[PDB]
Amino acid sequence: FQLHPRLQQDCIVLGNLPLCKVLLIKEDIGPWLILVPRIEELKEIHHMTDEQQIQFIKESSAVAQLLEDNFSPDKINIGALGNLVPQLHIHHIARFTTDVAWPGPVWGNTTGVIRAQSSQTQLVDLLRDKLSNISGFKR
Amino acid sequence: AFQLHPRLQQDCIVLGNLPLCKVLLIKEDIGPWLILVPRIEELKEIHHMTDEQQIQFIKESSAVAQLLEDNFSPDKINIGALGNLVPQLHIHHIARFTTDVAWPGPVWGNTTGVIRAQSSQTQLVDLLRDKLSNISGFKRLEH
Ligand code: NA
Ligand code: NA
Ligand code: NA
Ligand code: NA
Ligand code: NA
Ligand code: NA
Ligand code: NA
Ligand code: NA
Ligand code: NA
Ligand code: NA
Ligand code: NA
Ligand code: NA
Ligand code: NA
Ligand code: NA
Ligand code: NA
Ligand code: NA
Ligand code: NA
Ligand code: NA
Ligand code: NA
Repeated sequence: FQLHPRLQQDCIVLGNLPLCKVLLIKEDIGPWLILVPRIEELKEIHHMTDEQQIQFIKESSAVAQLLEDNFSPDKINIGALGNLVPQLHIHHIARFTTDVAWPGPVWGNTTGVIRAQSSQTQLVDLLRDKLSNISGFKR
Repeated sequence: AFQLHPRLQQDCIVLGNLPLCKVLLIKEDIGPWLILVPRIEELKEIHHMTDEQQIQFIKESSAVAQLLEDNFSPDKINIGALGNLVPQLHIHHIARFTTDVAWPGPVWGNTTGVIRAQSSQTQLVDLLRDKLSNISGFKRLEH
């Protein structure tokens, strides 16, 4: 397995859960996290075996609860699109009635602004700490 | 107990019930765009369901996604649980094509709003109910 170049360029790799690599989108919105099952040439969720899907949803829900516990979002959005980047990746985004894309989807509706260095470092450290409380996480 | 949210009822045609999720067809002329709605109250997010319910959900989601792949051969399938305006947990399953009006961006908020042709709607609904019936536990609803 190898993380797709586009996901690597757009994110900070927070660490690895048993199945999915966990990424943080660098854009100043969210937090916007992405789970990437470490399985080669994967296009659709249903292409994973039923058992891989089970581990995926467990990790997905653990990360979603993490977003709920730390950022008290008005709503959480989860999505698997992959129209351009072929490598299966699932977005997990904290949404607010005040964000630039509300109430529509974040995809294709952001300002493109990047999170400040000090802010990025602080968020990454907190996220890694909270992810470490999830079984199997490795930074 | 559980009751389909009025907005989803208005925007869709109920195809039937899988053991956990009600299966709906968005009336808009794009997709096919289906929506799965776990028939359990108090749900706004997937992680709100119990572990057992989540497992049943992902199995139903994949069975429906496989149905979309096998019957419409889309260029890509998109799945999403958004619900910024409709609190009731519902998961979008959409067949995407390089030629659809929203490609390569998301469908949400990027359609023309036009509803599928009447004759086309009846044909698609009937086809979907028949194909969904091949999935374990699916019970068609024609009301
Ligand atoms: Na946000
Ligand atoms: Na982010
Ligand atoms: Na498993
Ligand atoms: Na989840
Ligand atoms: Na995706
Ligand atoms: Na993807
Ligand atoms: Na993947
Ligand atoms: Na979104
Ligand atoms: Na489409
Ligand atoms: Na549709
Ligand atoms: Na969730
Ligand atoms: Na699926
Ligand atoms: Na939704
Ligand atoms: Na929605
Ligand atoms: Na929802
Ligand atoms: Na629901
Ligand atoms: Na094309
Ligand atoms: Na979409
Ligand atoms: Na349209």
